[PDB]
Amino acid sequence: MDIRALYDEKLTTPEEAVSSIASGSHLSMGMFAAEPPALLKALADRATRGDIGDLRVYYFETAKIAGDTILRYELNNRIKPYSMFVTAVERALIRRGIEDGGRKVVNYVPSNFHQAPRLLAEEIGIDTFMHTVSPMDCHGYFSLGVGNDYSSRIARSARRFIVEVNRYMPRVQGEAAAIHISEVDAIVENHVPLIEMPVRSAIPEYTSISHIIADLVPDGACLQMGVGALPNLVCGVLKDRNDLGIHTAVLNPGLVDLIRRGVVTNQRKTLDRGRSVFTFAMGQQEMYEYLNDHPAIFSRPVDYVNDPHIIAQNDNVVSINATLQIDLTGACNSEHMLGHQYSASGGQLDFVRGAYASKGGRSIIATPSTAAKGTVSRIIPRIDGPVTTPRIDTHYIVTEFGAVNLKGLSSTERALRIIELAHPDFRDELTQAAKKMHLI
Repeated sequence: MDIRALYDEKLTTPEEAVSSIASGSHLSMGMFAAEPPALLKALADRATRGDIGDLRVYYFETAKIAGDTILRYELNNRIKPYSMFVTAVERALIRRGIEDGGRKVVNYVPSNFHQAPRLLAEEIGIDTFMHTVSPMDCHGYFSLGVGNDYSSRIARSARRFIVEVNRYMPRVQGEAAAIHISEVDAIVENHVPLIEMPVRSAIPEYTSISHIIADLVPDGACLQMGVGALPNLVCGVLKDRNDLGIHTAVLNPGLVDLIRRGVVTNQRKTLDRGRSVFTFAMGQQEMYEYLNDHPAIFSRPVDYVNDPHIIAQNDNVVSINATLQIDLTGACNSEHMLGHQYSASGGQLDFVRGAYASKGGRSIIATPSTAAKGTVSRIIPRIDGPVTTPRIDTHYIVTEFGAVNLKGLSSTERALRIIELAHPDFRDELTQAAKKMHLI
């Protein structure tokens, strides 16, 4: 209740804030832009000085912030990445480890993103949680801002919660998004712009793909857009729609643009009517600023947002996810690393399932048909190893050559229709392959 007093008792330096974290304990942090740079630098420094060891860090959605501090290769003997999702940061670490005498340096923790809250709080257990927050308001509350995800839960279930106040972090309304100072163990202040997702140049194939996808988006569709450039870039084509809704895991600039234009009203949703629901946000500064105190944008935790049963309660859900490869059985693969699968923990399958279960819903998985200047086919005979989207779950697939609904189709019907979405240069090859596999 004496908010000023509490703030001044809890306010400290980043070095002091991280100084009592035990060795051999479990730490977690916010996703992406919520990773707190001052705390993480101080924690890394602690490891550099030899003053902490066996620290397991459990996390999703890596940013350069962690990549350049606690996840630096030279510290991996002291701060151990227990990555629950593998990004370019971890790929670089993994590759460097193999080159360095066949060393394992990333400890992948297989999981479902939608189960991350209970997994982190219960099976794993988190001793310290750290997250960037918006400044304290006059009622004593901080906001998790661009985060909700697992963070709203672990901020409370962790034995210690340390915040990094940043005036660049928007004050976001949402379920369990606000945290009272009495629930915070320590505070540091570090006012710096949030890290930005790099803006990506649109490749030509996205034009056709965006137009095919647009025609599959019905009146009053309830949108989810997966991570990546393509789902972001498809929003531009929806500029002339009306009464769309949002219920998405990641909130991106494309979706916020539709909000700003008044295309998104959320008035046809069954749940959260009148507000755009998301579980974490990635974008650029103008998007981040726009979230501040927005009364029609409402974050919710991932065990709600990515629950296929919840997703399905809204009619006409459209889920738009990107993938890297599609094989002739209709299985899809979003994982960059060869002969490994770390991207099934990303939550896209929750929306593949939820969108199909939605009345009038559609799940779309889209990719350009080729890579490497047309020399490599993204439509392939057979994904090598575990897939991201099982062939039994795939609904629509899209390339720049059109769309196919796979549900109910035989192996033969799938193979023949999928081949016609491949680039012309590969169709004969794929057809021969289908026969060898005895799909046709």
